Amino acid sequence: ANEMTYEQLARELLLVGPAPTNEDLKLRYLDVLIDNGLNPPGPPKRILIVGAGIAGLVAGDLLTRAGHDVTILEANANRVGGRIKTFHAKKGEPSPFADPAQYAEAGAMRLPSFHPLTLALIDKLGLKRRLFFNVDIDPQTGNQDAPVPPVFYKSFKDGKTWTNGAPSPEFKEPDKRNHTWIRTNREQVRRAQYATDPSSINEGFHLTGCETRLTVSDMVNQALEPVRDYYSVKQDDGTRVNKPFKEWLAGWADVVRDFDGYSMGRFLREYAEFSDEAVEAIGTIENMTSRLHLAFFHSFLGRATYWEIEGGSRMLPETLAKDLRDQIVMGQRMVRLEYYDPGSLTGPGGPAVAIQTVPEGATQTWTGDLAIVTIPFSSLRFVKVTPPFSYKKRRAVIETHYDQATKVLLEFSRRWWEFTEADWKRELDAIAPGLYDYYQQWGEDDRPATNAYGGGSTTDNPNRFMYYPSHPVPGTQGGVVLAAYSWSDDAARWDSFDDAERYGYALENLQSVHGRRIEVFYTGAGQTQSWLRDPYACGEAAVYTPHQMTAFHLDVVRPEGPVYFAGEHVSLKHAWIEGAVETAVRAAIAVNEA
Amino acid sequence: ANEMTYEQLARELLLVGPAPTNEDLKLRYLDVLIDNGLNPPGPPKRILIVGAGIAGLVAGDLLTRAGHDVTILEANANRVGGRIKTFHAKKGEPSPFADPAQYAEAGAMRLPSFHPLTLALIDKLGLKRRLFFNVDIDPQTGNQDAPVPPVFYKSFKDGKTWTNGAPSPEFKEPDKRNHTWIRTNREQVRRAQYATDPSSINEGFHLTGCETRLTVSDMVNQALEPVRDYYSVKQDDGTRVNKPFKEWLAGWADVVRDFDGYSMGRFLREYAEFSDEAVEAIGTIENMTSRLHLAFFHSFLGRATYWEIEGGSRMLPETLAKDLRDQIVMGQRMVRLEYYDPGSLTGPGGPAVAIQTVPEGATQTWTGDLAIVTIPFSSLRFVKVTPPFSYKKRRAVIETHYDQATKVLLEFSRRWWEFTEADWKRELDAIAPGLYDYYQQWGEDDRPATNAYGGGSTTDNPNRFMYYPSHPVPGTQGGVVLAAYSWSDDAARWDSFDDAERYGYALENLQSVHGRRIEVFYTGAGQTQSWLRDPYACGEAAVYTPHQMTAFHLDVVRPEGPVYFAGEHVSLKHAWIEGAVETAVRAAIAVNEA
Amino acid sequence: ANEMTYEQLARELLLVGPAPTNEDLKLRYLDVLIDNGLNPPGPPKRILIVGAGIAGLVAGDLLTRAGHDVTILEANANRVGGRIKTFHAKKGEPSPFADPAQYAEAGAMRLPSFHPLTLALIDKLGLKRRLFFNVDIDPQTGNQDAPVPPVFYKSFKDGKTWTNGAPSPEFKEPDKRNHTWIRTNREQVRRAQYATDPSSINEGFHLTGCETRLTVSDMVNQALEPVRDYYSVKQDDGTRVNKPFKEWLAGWADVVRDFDGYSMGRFLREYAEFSDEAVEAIGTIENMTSRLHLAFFHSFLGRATYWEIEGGSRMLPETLAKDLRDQIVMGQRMVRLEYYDPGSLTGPGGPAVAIQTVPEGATQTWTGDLAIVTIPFSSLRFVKVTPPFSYKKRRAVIETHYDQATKVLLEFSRRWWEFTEADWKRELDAIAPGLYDYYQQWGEDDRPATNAYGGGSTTDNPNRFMYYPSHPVPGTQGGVVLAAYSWSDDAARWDSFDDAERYGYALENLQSVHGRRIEVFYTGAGQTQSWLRDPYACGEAAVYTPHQMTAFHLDVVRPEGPVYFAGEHVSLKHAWIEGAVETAVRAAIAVNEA
Ligand SMILES: Cc1cc2nc3c(=O)[nH]c(=O)nc-3n(C[C@H](O)[C@H](O)[C@H](O)COP(=O)(O)OP(=O)(O)OC[C@H]3O[C@@H](n4cnc5c(N)ncnc54)[C@H](O)[C@@H]3O)c2cc1C
Ligand SMILES: Cc1cc2nc3c(=O)[nH]c(=O)nc-3n(C[C@H](O)[C@H](O)[C@H](O)COP(=O)(O)OP(=O)(O)OC[C@H]3O[C@@H](n4cnc5c(N)ncnc54)[C@H](O)[C@@H]3O)c2cc1C
Ligand SMILES: Cc1cc2nc3c(=O)[nH]c(=O)nc-3n(C[C@H](O)[C@H](O)[C@H](O)COP(=O)(O)OP(=O)(O)OC[C@H]3O[C@@H](n4cnc5c(N)ncnc54)[C@H](O)[C@@H]3O)c2cc1C
Ligand SMILES: O=C(O)CCC(=O)C(=O)O
Ligand SMILES: O=C(O)CCC(=O)C(=O)O
Ligand SMILES: O=C(O)CCC(=O)C(=O)O
Ligand SMILES: [Zn+2]
Ligand SMILES: [Zn+2]
Ligand SMILES: [Zn+2]
Ligand SMILES: [Zn+2]
Ligand SMILES: [Zn+2]
Ligand SMILES: [Zn+2]
Repeated sequence: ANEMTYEQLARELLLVGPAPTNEDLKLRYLDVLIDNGLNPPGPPKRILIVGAGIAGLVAGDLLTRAGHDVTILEANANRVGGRIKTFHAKKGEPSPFADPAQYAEAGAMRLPSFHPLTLALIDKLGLKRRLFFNVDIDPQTGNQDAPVPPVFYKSFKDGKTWTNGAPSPEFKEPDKRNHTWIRTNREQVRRAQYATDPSSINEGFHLTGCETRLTVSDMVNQALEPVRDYYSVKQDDGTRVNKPFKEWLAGWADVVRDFDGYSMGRFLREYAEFSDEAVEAIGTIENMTSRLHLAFFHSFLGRATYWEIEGGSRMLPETLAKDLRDQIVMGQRMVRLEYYDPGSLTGPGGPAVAIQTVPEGATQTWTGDLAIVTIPFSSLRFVKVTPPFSYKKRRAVIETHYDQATKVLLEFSRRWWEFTEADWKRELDAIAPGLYDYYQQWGEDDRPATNAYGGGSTTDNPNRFMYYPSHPVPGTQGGVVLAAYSWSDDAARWDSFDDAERYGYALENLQSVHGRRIEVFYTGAGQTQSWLRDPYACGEAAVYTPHQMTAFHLDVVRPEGPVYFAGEHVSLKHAWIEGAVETAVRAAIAVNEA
Repeated sequence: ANEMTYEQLARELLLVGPAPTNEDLKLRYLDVLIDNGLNPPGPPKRILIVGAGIAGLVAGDLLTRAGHDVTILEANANRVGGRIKTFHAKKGEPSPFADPAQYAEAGAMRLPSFHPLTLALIDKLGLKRRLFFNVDIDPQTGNQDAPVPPVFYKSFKDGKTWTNGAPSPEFKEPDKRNHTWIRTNREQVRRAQYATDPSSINEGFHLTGCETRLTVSDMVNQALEPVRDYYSVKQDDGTRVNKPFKEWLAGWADVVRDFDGYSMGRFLREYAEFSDEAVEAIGTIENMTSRLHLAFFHSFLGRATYWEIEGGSRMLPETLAKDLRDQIVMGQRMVRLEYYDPGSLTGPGGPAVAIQTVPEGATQTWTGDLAIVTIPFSSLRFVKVTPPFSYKKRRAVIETHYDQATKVLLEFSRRWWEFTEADWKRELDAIAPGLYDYYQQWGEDDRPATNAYGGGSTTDNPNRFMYYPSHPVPGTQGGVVLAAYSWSDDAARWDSFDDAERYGYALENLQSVHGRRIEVFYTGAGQTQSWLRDPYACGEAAVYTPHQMTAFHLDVVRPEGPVYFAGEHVSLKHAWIEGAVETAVRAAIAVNEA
Repeated sequence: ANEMTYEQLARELLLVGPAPTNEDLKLRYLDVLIDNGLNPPGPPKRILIVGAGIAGLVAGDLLTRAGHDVTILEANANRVGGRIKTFHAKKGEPSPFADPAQYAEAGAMRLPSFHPLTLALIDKLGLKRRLFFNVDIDPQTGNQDAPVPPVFYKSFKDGKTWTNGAPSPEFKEPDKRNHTWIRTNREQVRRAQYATDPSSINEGFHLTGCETRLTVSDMVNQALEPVRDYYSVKQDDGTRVNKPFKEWLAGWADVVRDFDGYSMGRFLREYAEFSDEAVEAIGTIENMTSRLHLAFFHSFLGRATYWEIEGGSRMLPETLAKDLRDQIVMGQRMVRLEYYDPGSLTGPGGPAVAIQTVPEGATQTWTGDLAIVTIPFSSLRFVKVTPPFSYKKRRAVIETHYDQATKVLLEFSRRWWEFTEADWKRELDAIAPGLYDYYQQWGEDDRPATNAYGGGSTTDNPNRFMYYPSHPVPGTQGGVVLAAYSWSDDAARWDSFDDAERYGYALENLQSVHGRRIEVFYTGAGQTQSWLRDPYACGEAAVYTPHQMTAFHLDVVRPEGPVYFAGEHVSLKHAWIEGAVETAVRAAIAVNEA
């Protein structure tokens, strides 16, 4: 009965269908979203969708295009897209950065190539995608002028493959350079230096013995290898292939069983037997610190390739919205939801769903035959739901935590991160004679040139993670850095500062890593995003605690009479867009054939 | 080496001194704070204190009264006391509630009688204390007119006792009635009904088998009994006495060893082998839900007696502040801290400590010989500290989480919670003839009279916990309810609403439990406290995750050259005032005899 | 010595012969019963057979046809066939149901297609067989007009197969619909509804956690899968094939060893670790309740195909009896049995067997050379046996329990179970205008149309199991329902009621499931069978308790000097006819070649 549950969860995880068939639901979603859409088996239905983030838009588009009467209620008054949010200049208000060409991501910023549906959907919309440099690169290497590789998916069904165009064999990502920084414990090296000799940064973390000699990267990878062995095999090639479907699924089932009880921290301590100092170091270097006490699965799931969308992530939501001007109602917030499930405004023969919204944050009533709720559970918590959902669904709405996240963006007049030392001499002397020599004397609070292209630097200071844009905005001399990106307590302290203080601290921190002298190129333009203070999100992502997945995720996905659910949290890919998209499709399929 | 650490932690927990002596540090603190103060072994020193919450005030008072030159830097511009915060009318601004006599607690509200130092300190200041009714009472029982019992502490040193006055044998707390509500899963009973037959509320939680038959109270107690047996023994009397010092300390040491690896949730699931449904129920009814994933110790530690201070909790901080008008600098926020530890503004023979503050949130520099930092670690995180603290102290500042907490207070023109049904007829008909009959017809959204005195009601809805004042404010007809008190995700959603929406939702929720008809007595006055948005707190309390205590708490308490630390987080009584007070004294003792 | 016993028991279970050969005794029985009969190796013998149920008739026919002098003594005065009993109209007495064409089964009603010998024997007698709908079907699907599939058996001997005619490839059973009812805990759904969402009925059973999400069907199947794996393998096809003979037999041997110690209840609780609530639910839904405390094997053994015999089950016994008019003595009950086993009326050179009967329930003496006793052990218990049987045989007669079973049959003037709602309007308005509208208002004791064809409904009320006839009797408008079929305590209470009260309660119960309005079509004709009060049965079946099989079943089958044994109980297929038939043949083979 437990084994039965683990099997069911693994199917959820791996997108596998019921037993007499074992379908590749990745193929079904691709087909439907991309190739064919939906065909209604009978008359169009009235359908209501709450939330005009990516999940609500995707399902809205599919159900509209198949001929259904769709209404999309979005609490936000001026913005669709939810946790897809770009700071961009818009005609009629001042530009978010001094240079009005500049833009930057408030929310989602990178898309994995092991995430097909979202990449397929971007291509289908004829949006242009480029490589997101998660590690800093050599930009006089690779071939990015060649066409973007088509989406290429391989099924477990054997020989079944899905693509959306012809190969691009001459396309090639740039070499990773790893010239960016690790600054922990008042020590500082380049990622490449750490890789060749990790003791430098490890002694600062007070790792001793055989740990000192190992990178945090290798530690985490080795730790996970036995886990991986449950559903796959490292061949003599040194490569990894999934086992046969049965032993591959039972394996993932046995992963659920043996490891959902753990947090990442307890896994590293207890299973991989690492020192508290190693876990400390792993957390800081590998962005795990604040999620160590949360489910191992959250960290476990998520040289791979990442993608950004020319013009910012917003293009994906906004493009979809163009097809749905007629269906999208902005500035309406669901406060009540009533539905009729055989086994006041609803009933037999009357409408089966009734939603009531209020303006912004008047009292409209909306009715229909079926519903999709795509709003985060944080926000669902404060909606009055007339017949309660199932016990475990209600528990899921109560118990699912959302992590705080804040981003802090600083515009620079130049892309100082690229500069060689020589570049710094040129670029400072250009502002005033002697300015190089000045910053050279003055020095720092108790730095060599970064000379990096994309990627980011990692630190223990509150900024934590600093990302450089992967691609320059055509024709501009400057760029926007993600100066601070932090979670949990840090975020909350970032939030409670004044704009000036927050941008001051973010710059002091950037300066601690990069040099005082970066101050000269700051334009005084900064933007902040505080996902906790977002009324319609209250965080970045649904992050589960140990055993939560096991105890109620199968109830998260279930319909509730005529009410269906989609969104990032509905999937087992928490913190990603694919999950919201996979589940939008899934939802859309379901309400179509009801 | 592990056993050695567990022993040391248990001494920290139990306030036991080093081995060749094994002193009762509760006796030392009482003596010093209450009876004698401190005697400096040599010349007075310059001492700087950061934070004018309870810890900074207590140590400020002790060190000033012993003759030292103390300065207290408090970032807040108009308010001392920190997480001790009362909403009270103050001459010159409008009253926080329509009735200007009314007040209510934003922060700390109740003091345990198993917490001597703070109770002793309230008596020593000649502040008046009354019983805090954590469970609702029969108010025609007990004797509270008799003198307040003196603080009476018993040491483990054998026959050593501490009191601050003569006995009060005729003083007697009121009988617990338990007429207040449990409203979970759209079901509702009185605590007393649950106690006699818990199946009603338990089936709503889908507890089955032998759990259905048991109260959550009894489940938690039984669960903890074996743990308790490690350092104590349940005698045939049915009572519990601590074992002999050695087996009592080794026991607490073995508690640290065997259980710090757990969260409360994992303890209940894995150790006490409870169903996920029972843990669900336990969490909701026993206020554990949001802290299930945090350390078992946090929940484990904290028919016992509680105390409130006539005039509000603020009296304790504010009274202390009167003695320290000359030492307290308001509106100054530490941004930098520099110190000289043999083994710029500081050095040998120069001053040993230098702090720099900024106005509110100009750049003053403050120097001295020794320092106490009593600010929460959330706030310490963003202070520049010139020689870094020890590695594990820095890790503690980084890794110690603070929980979000929000309180929502609603003034009522009458104390409807007291009313019998008859009282409701009288009190509504008084507003307009027929008004009783009206609310009787109209009814509810799909309630009997509460008729309770003090205590609170517990629910699954976002309010979660609703507390009724224990004592009426003399001469007033109304009262302030704590309508909503919530943590984690709930708090963050509460926070992001508008005052009107927040007070609207809080009242709808109160009405779901108590009756629609309570609406009539609402005065439209409400106050909110959002401890996450407090720049100087960023939460209620330092709450540790599993193993954190084991890995770095011994480093939390250590001095850092001439820098000492006190405050709620410095102790192993997280979430209480005693801990901040015990550690203020401890700190004060230490800097005195340096 | 234990392993030796388990091996021997598995051979018994699987019909495998001794080691130097390992014959398929299914092939021997088919050959003998069906193709060839028996050839006596020497002169015909005098043979006496007790009991003219299926086992006594089968062996009587074989031994008569091979030329032996057979006498069959049947205690019953007017009826052969034993637990094969049909209520049918017979010229000269009133019809059992108002419509004299109607008939129904008192005893055995369905024959599995995994039971070859009995199906072969029905074909050989040129009796017509049709599908027994154990689950309700879609009757506008399948092909039953095609010839009945021939009996097709596959041996473990490899490539050895047995059939009794040419294939019928166009014959095809109807699709299962599952529109019949589950009514448990005052809740009611269609089997198909339970299958798609089992929580409805499961919450009524107070299953929680991961059980709530699973059907009782899937639970039982999964539970048994590891057991199955002992002697077979689930191939990647998702199908199941027996392992190689040696590992297949050792496997069944290891099944005997590891699981005969269990009851079904203790298996589900202890081995499959199910909640007492799940076992409750499993018992009620899957007809196991009253046999949970009996051997796991009983339940373990017994989408498969079932057969009924046109004209009722009686045809099989009665047809056989026609060939044996000369051998069958009716109305004689064995009271004494005397026999001469070298190592009064019997002795050396005298006759070797002597039986004494009494009329009905005069004192005839019957002699002969060999005997077969086919009477149930309940009845054998009260027979005086001159030289005692072996100790363990005597223990088997004492200790083998027979389960009480009662059937209650109610004739209806129409087959209301078939009806759509529309059909009900038509069929009630036909009795009197408004009658539909009447029952619609009046309603029920605190029901939708069944609209089902064959199968049955399952409930917790005393009826327990209600079966609808699979095929209409040609030319009739009505039908007989098996309204109540119950075991153990229920049966005994059914029994002690008056005909009118029993038929009243059975109808109230039917009405609780199906609708009050079914009352109109009741003809006031009902029949009861109480197998406990049957003097010649005293129950339905020999049902073993845990370990009984292990301790004495090898002694059950052994001859006792010239006395052989056959019948349902002699086999390891307790509760079936095949077992009585397999053992009749086995017996007949043995006495032939003595
Ligand atoms: C800082 C950050 C960075 C991220 N980076 C990445 C990344 O690099 N790669 C990646 O793959 N994913 C990333 N993600 C995750 C990704 O952005 C989300 O998982 C995804 O956008 C989920 O969309 P959704 O439709 O499920 O929900 P949302 O985007 O939350 O949409 C919900 C919508 O509901 C509306 N709404 C809420 N309540 C109501 C109400 N009561 N009535 C009406 N409307 C309401 C909201 O206004 C909103 O538009 C990131 C997320 C964050 C926060
Ligand atoms: C909602 C709530 C309810 C509670 N209820 C209870 C209860 O019922 N019983 C109980 O025993 N305990 C309770 N507590 C806990 C108790 O209130 C605290 O543990 C206690 O007040 C701790 O005081 P402290 O001196 O350690 O810190 P704080 O009270 O946090 O004082 C720190 C001070 O430092 C100042 N400061 C911060 N940063 C700077 C800076 N950079 N420069 C200068 N000054 C700075 C702040 O303004 C503040 O005045 C509760 C707490 C909360 C939040
Ligand atoms: C309610 C019910 C439903 C069943 N349904 C099915 C089914 O669907 N499918 C299936 O395969 N099996 C079914 N069975 C089982 C099947 O009916 C029996 O296992 C089978 O009929 C066994 O026959 P038998 O020859 O072993 O014994 P019996 O049928 O018991 O024959 C024994 C004979 O011995 C006679 N007798 C008894 N004592 C004496 C005496 N002292 N002297 C002389 N004669 C005596 C009796 O009168 C009787 O005729 C069912 C049984 C019952 C009770
Ligand atoms: O961009 C990042 O590094 C984090 C954003 C996120 O939530 C994710 O990548 O899954
Ligand atoms: O008043 C309460 O219930 C909670 C306040 C708190 O933090 C505590 O009691 O320790
Ligand atoms: O018909 C039934 O369901 C029960 C009869 C029986 O004893 C059997 O099927 O083995
Ligand atoms: Zn925009
Ligand atoms: Zn180019
Ligand atoms: Zn004040
Ligand atoms: Zn009085
Ligand atoms: Zn007959
Ligand atoms: Zn036909």
